[PDB]
Amino acid sequence: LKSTFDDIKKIISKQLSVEEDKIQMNSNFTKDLGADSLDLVELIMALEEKFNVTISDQDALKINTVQDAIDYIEKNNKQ
Repeated sequence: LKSTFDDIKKIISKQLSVEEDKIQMNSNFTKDLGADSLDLVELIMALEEKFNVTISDQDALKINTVQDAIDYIEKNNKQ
């Protein structure tokens, strides 16, 4: 359990093995690294889909920032 980064590394690695060294920029996920809108939306969809939450259009607008990310996982998922 290493913050949202955990599930974030499993979704980005299972969706498109890339360098997370630019994912956790504490800025944006699809606005910082500039990976891809559809791509980022894919891995993200898997994160929540597995977390069994009620997110959809809030994830992409939350996980984008390390702050909102760990906040969307801590507020929802409680282990």
